Amino acid sequence: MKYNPRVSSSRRKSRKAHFTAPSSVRRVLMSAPLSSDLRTKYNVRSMPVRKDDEVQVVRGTYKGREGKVVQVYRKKWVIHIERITREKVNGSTVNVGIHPSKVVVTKLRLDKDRKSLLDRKAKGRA
Amino acid sequence: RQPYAVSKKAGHQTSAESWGTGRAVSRIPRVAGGGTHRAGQAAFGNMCRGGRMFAPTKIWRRWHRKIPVNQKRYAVASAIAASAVPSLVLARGHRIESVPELPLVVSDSVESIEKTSNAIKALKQIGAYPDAEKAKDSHAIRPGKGKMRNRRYISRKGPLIVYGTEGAKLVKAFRNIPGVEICHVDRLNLLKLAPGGHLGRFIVWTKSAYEKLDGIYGSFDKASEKKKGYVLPRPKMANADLARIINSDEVQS
RNA sequence: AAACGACUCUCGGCAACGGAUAUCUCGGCUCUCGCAUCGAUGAAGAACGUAGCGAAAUGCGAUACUUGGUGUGAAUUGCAGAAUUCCGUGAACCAUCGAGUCUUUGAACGCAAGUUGCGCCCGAAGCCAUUAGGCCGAGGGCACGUCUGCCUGGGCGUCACGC
RNA sequence: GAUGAGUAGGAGGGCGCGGCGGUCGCUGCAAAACCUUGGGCGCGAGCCUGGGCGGAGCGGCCGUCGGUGCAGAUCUUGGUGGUAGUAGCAAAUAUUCAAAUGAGAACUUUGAAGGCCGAAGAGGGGAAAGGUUCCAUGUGAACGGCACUUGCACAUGGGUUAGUCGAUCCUAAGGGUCGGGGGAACCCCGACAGAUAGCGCGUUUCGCGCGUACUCCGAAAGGGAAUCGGGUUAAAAUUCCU
RNA sequence: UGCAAAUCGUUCGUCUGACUUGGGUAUAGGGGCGAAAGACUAAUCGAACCGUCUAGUAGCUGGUUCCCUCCGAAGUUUCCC
RNA sequence: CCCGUCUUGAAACACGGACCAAGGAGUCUGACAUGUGUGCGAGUCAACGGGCGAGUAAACCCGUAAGGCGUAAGGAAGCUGAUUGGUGGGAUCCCCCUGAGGGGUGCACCGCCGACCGACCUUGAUCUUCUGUGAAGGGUUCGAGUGUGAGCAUACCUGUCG
RNA sequence: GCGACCCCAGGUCAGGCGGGACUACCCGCUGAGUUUAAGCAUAUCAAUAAGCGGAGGAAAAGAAACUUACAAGGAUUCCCCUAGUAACGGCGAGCGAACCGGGAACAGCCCAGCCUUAGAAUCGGGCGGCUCCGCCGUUCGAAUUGUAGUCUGGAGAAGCGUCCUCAGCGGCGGACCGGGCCCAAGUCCCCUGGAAGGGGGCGCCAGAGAGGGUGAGAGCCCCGUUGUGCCCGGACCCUGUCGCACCACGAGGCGCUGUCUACGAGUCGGGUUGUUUGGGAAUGCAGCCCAAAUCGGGCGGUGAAUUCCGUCCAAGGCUAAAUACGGGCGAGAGACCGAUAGCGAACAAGUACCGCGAGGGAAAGAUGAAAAGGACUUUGAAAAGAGAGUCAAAGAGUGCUUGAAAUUGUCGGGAGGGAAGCGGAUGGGGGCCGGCGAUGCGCCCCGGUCGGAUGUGGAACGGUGACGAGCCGGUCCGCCGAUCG
Ligand SMILES: [K+]
Ligand SMILES: [K+]
Ligand SMILES: [K+]
Ligand SMILES: [K+]
Ligand SMILES: [K+]
Ligand SMILES: [K+]
Ligand SMILES: [K+]
Ligand SMILES: [K+]
Ligand SMILES: [K+]
Ligand SMILES: [K+]
Ligand SMILES: [K+]
Ligand SMILES: [K+]
Ligand SMILES: [K+]
Ligand SMILES: [K+]
Ligand SMILES: [K+]
Ligand SMILES: [K+]
Ligand SMILES: [K+]
Ligand SMILES: [K+]
Ligand SMILES: [K+]
Ligand SMILES: [K+]
Ligand SMILES: [K+]
Ligand SMILES: [K+]
Ligand SMILES: [K+]
Ligand SMILES: [K+]
Ligand SMILES: [K+]
Ligand SMILES: [Mg+2]
Ligand SMILES: [Mg+2]
Ligand SMILES: [Mg+2]
Ligand SMILES: [Mg+2]
Ligand SMILES: [Mg+2]
Ligand SMILES: [Mg+2]
Ligand SMILES: [Mg+2]
Ligand SMILES: [Mg+2]
Ligand SMILES: [Mg+2]
Ligand SMILES: [Mg+2]
Ligand SMILES: [Mg+2]
Ligand SMILES: [Mg+2]
Ligand SMILES: [Mg+2]
Ligand SMILES: [Mg+2]
Repeated sequence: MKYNPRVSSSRRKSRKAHFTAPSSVRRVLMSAPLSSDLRTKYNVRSMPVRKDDEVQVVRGTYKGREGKVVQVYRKKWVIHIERITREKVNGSTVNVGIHPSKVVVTKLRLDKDRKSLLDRKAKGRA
Repeated sequence: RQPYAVSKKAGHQTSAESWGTGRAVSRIPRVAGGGTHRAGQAAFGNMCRGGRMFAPTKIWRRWHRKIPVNQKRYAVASAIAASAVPSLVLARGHRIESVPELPLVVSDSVESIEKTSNAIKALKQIGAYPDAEKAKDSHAIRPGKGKMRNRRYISRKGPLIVYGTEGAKLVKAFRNIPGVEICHVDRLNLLKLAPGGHLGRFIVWTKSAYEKLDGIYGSFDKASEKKKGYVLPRPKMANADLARIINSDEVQS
C-alpha cells in the first residue's frame, strides 16, 4: 500500500506521466532483465537497454531469436534487433519493434558509466 | 463520501434570447449572431443540447448522517455477538470449517510477528488460512464504470484480526495479505464487523483483546469502564428458543 | 382469360444510407492540502520574424524550435546530411538553473501615428585634415509628477550696512 | 363463503436502468452491445433461451443510493423521406464554316464569315475598397448552378526598382494638450486663472538686443522645389536602359 | 420560394439652383437630428445596437416518461379589487 | 373513425403531430407538521471543539455549574406560581352459579362535575418594617395551565412555505 | 551697490520614488431595477448587481472614552449558542443584531506636550577605510518655527534606601525544508491462443497484493510501491553543547514621600438635512450652522430637570495567531461525466467563422500487436474494377473497434374494383419443434462380479444424561460359523 503523500495512485495521472515521459525517463522505463549468468555475475536484476547490447527475445513470435540491438526507438517504446525483421508486400526488409521488457540481455556493452551503474546497483543488493 | 456537483455556470455561458412567437419555431431561447453552426440553436433548456441540467447538483446536499452514539454501540455489540455464532459466520461467506472453535482466540505471541510469511504460518496453524486463500482467489477487476474511477479491483473479505496491544508489530506483518483486516480492540468499527450490513464477520481475537472486551463493553449488571454510563441492551425476549416455550408443560397443559 | 409482366403495398435474405448502442479515455467537474513570486532594472497584452526541409500549435529573439553551466549517460528520427578518444570536456525534439542574448510595441517616456513620418543632444573607431577645426557613424541620450541635496536666478516680500 | 365499472386523485405489490457496501458466478472452448417468419415463461411492466455477428469484458442475489423509464411539449441536436427527376435553366439582338489539340469539343486555340457595344461605350486609366486576384508552366479531386482539353479554381515558380510621381511640408472645419478651474474617481472645459517657446549680433561661450502661453494632429482631390523624349519585360517603369 | 429582403419595363417630376455629388469634420439613446412623415439615427426606431441584473414575474398556453391491483370524486357553501 | 390535449360535449370544418435515433421535465436545500421504523427516557443530544486513529476527510472516545429542546404556567407589566379528585360507561383478570346472571377488579379512551395555579373581580381575623401578610369565604369572567411526567435524537414518504 | 533671510522660478544638475497588469479572497466609494407585497407609492429585492478606485499572502480589526449592574468581566479576530430572539415594519409583506456562556488563538506596544542648555548629545549626502543588509574617520548640509534622549495614565518626574537584575563572539550538532543514488520474489512444466498477461501443475517475495506499462484478468517481465542506508543544498531563525573575556559608570526591579504629576479643538458635543441601522423623541456616517471643558469629558438602548452612583478616557500611531480564498504556482483525492455527457473547448478552442463595433462563437476522439498501409497481372483516359498479396482477422484497407432506426436497391413469397393499418375465429401455405412422443417395471432360471450374524477383538465416534456415571447406538477393519443378499 502506498504511503508517500507525493505519489498518486490515480490511473489517469499514471498513464499521463508514462505517455508524456521525456527521453531521459523513457530510458529508465525501457529496462530489461539480465540473463541468469549475468545476474549471477553482477548481482543485478535489470538494466536499461542500450544500443550495442546483445539481446535474446523471450516472448512473442520471435521467442527464440537473439541478436544485437541496432536501434532504441524511445519515441515508439521499442527496440530493434539485428536479424529480427520481416518482408513487406514490396519485398523489402523492415525491422520489427520489440518491447524491452519482453527480452533478456545476454551481453552488455561496458563502459565507465555502465560499470559505475552496475557497481551502484550491486552495492544496494549487498 | 466526497461531494460532487456540476459547474454552476455550465449551460449558461451565452447571451441567448427567445425569438418569441411568430417565426414558426419553439419559444426556447436561441443563440444570437451568425456565421457559425451554433447561431440560432436552442440554449438554457434541460431538454436542449448543450443546455443546463434540471435541478443541477450542489455541494451542500446533506451528505453526512448523525446517528446517536447509543445506536452505534448497539450495532457494534450486535455485530460482535453475531461474530460468535458459527452459523452466521458461515452464512456471511466465510470458510470456517477448519477453525478449532468460535470465538477464535489465539495466544498473544501472534502480536510479535514481523514477517508476512510468519503471519501466513500463524493463519494456517489456527485454521483461518482457507478464508484468506478464498479472499485472494476472488481478486478480480470491478465490473462497470467503477474500474476507471480508481476502484479497479474487488475481492471477498477474509478474517478480521483484533489485537489488544498498541503498537503491536503484527499490523505490519499482516497488512499485505489480501482480505485480511486488522483493528485495535478499543476502536472497533461496525463497517468491518458487518461488511455490507451483513452480520457474522469471521474474527480472530488475541487473548489481550478478548480479555479487554469485558472492561470495554461492561455487562448487563455493571457499567463499562471505557464507555461512560453505557450498559449493554436487553432483548425483548429473555429466551428466544420458541419450541422450549410452546412445548413446555405449562403451555401444553 | 384477369394469366404473364409493370406499378403500389407487404414479409424475408443480401447490399446500401446513417452513426445509435456497447467497450474505452494524456479531457472535464467537484472536494481537500501546501506556498506567496508581476511591473520604468520596462510587466500583462499586441506585432513581426526565426528550422535543411513548417502553414498551424509549442518554443524562441538577428546568439531567434535555441547559446552557456550543471545532472544524466548514447541518442534524434517523417526524410536527408553531420558530428560524438561512444572506457568519453560526451549524443539527446533529455532534465534542471545560477552565466548570456533578448527585434517593433505596449503603463510607454523627444513629437506623432490609417506615417516604420517629423525634431534636438552626446559620441567609440575610421578618412585625410595637426595645440585648428571638417565628413561619417557603432552606440547611447532628450516625457510627466515628485523627495533630498546642489547650481543658476527673480521680487523693497522682511531687514541691515554704504551712498 | 361473498364479490369484480372507473376520469381527477390516493395507496399497495411488482418490472426495468446506472453506482456503492457485501455475497455467488460467468467470460478468447468467446463478455457487452446489436441482428433474427428459432423457442418458451408471466395478465403485464418484462424475463429465460437457440442461432448469427461482434472481439473484451459482464451478470445473479441482499441492502443502500440516484442527473433512473417518453409518442407528443409549433420540444433539442443529428439523420432521413414523399414532394421529384418535379418547379425551374427564358432580360442585356447571334451565331456559322474549316482546321489544330485532346480519350472525350456546341463551350479550348487559329483562320474566314455574319452581328453587337457605338466615344455621357460592353473602349482606355485612376480614387476608395480588395490583397496576389498580376505573369509562366502543369493539373488527380472539388468549384466555375450544362460542359470544358479549360480557369479570377488548384499546385509549383516569378513579378512592384524614383532627388524630379505621391506620402512626407503647410494650414482648413476641427482634434489632442500644459497651466488653471471642476471632479469620489474613470474623467470634464480647453492657451480661458500663467516667470512661453525661444529668436538675431558679436564672442574671453560669455555679453547685448528682441521676445502677446501650444514650434502638437488634421487634405494620396485645398496650398506646394525639380524630368523629358526614344527603347526595353511573360509579368515594372515619367522608377529599368540610353 | 424574384436578377433583387424594394429590383425590372414603359410612363413620369426637376434640370444654373432652396441644384447634384466625393472626401474630411461635428452632433449618440429619453440622446442626436428633423423644410415635420413620429421621419432618420448601419435591412433595427412611438426610444438603436451589445453584455449583464437574468433561469426577470406570469391567477395564462403547451408538455410532464414502467406494469398490475384496491379505493375513488367535484363543478356545491362562506370570504376575498 | 386518429392519437395527445383543453372541454358540458372531439373522428371533428378545434389545436400539436412528415419520419427515425439520442437527450428531455416534482429535484436539492432550510423551517415546521402528521404518520411510521429505530435508540434512550425525565431526560435526551459530543461530530463548536478536544484526544486520537484505518500511516488515517472514516471509525472510536470526551459535557466542567456549556448549550439546544423537554422538565410550569398565567399576566402588557410589576409579579405570583399548581392540596395532589369524584362520578357514569368501559378492556383484562379473580370468585358464586350456568340467566342477555351476581360480586370484586375498573388500565386506555369518552361524557359530566369539583378542587389547585395564574390574569381580572371580590373578600379580610391576625400579624407587619404602614404596605405588605393572609383565618374564613368566594366568581354565568379569562388561560396555548395543574391534579404522579413524555420527551430528545435519528431515518423516510406525504403536505405548506422561501 | 553689497550682504542676511523669506517666497518663488529654470535645470537632460547628483542620487531616488510613482503610474500599469491579475481576480478567488480583502479595503474605500458609488449604486439600481427585475422581483415580493397576489394591484401599488413606504418597504422588499439590497446597505446587493452593474460602475470608480486601493493592498497582501492574507487583508481588515486590534490593546476600551468597552461589556455590564454581577460574588462582576477585560485588545482584536473567528466558530457554537444567544436567535429567527430584543427591536424594526402600509406593525403588511417581511426584516433582525448585540451581551453573557462554551471553544480556536493569544502579545503587547510607540508617540505630542514642562523638564540637555556646562554648547544638536540627532540625522542625510560626498570622499577614504573596514570583519560591508552595517561600522569608523573627515567634510558639506538639515535642524533651534526643534533632531536625539526621558515620559504615555497600567503611569511618571524628583529625593532617599535595598544591594535584586542587565553587556558578546566562534565551533559542532539537533529541529525545518528541498533534492540525488542503490536495494524482494518465476517470466519454470502442459494446453488454447497471432500474442499468455488465460486455464492446470509446481515454486517464491511480501513493513512491497497503491498504481501504471508490456501483443488478453500480470504481486514475482519493466517502472514503481514498502522499509533501510548513503549523498547534496537552502533557510542564520529556534534549540543542545562546547572555547575565551565576562568591565555595573549607567539603566531597570523593590520600599518609602506632608513635593509635583503637563494626557491630542472648528475637535467633542448640540441643532438641522440626507442616507443608513434592529437602534425605536432619532444606530452610525456625511453637508451646513453653533461650538466646548479640565475638582472635567464620553457612555449607562424613552425625550427633559434635580441629586447620586457605575464604568472608561476620544479627537495621534504600530502590531503576529486563531479567520477568508471559483485567481497564480505545486500536490492528493472522488459512491461525479464519459464525446448530443463532462468546462464553450478530450483535437493547431476562445480556434474556424460572423459583426463597423461593443461582442457572438461552433463542429471535430477509436486501423492494426506490429504498417506488415496492399508488390505484381489484366481492363480502363482516369477515378477505379477483376485477380493476387499482408494479417488471427480486411467480415480491421488511414474519417479505417462495433455498426441500430428512419430511408433506399436487388432477389424470393404474397396481396391489390375510390386508402391502408387494426380486434376476435377458423382455414390455405410456409417456418419451426424430438423433454415433439414411451419402451420401462415385477416375478423366475442360467452365468459373472461385490458384499453377507444377534458371535468374537481393534480404530475412531455419537444419542440421552449433567460437553459425569449408567443405558443405548451406528461407521470401518480382522477372524470361526452361517450360505444369504
Ligand atoms: K428487402
Ligand atoms: K541546457
Ligand atoms: K506630421
Ligand atoms: K456483484
Ligand atoms: K433471442
Ligand atoms: K442496486
Ligand atoms: K486534353
Ligand atoms: K483639479
Ligand atoms: K487649455
Ligand atoms: K496634399
Ligand atoms: K528617358
Ligand atoms: K432608449
Ligand atoms: K385568473
Ligand atoms: K388543448
Ligand atoms: K390536428
Ligand atoms: K441538558
Ligand atoms: K393583565
Ligand atoms: K556626516
Ligand atoms: K521625543
Ligand atoms: K501626557
Ligand atoms: K489619548
Ligand atoms: K450632524
Ligand atoms: K462620569
Ligand atoms: K459544445
Ligand atoms: K474489425
Ligand atoms: Mg459510447
Ligand atoms: Mg449520474
Ligand atoms: Mg463627357
Ligand atoms: Mg492569369
Ligand atoms: Mg492639469
Ligand atoms: Mg509645423
Ligand atoms: Mg447548563
Ligand atoms: Mg494589517
Ligand atoms: Mg430556541
Ligand atoms: Mg465569548
Ligand atoms: Mg556619512
Ligand atoms: Mg483482444
Ligand atoms: Mg521489480
Ligand atoms: Mg432499416
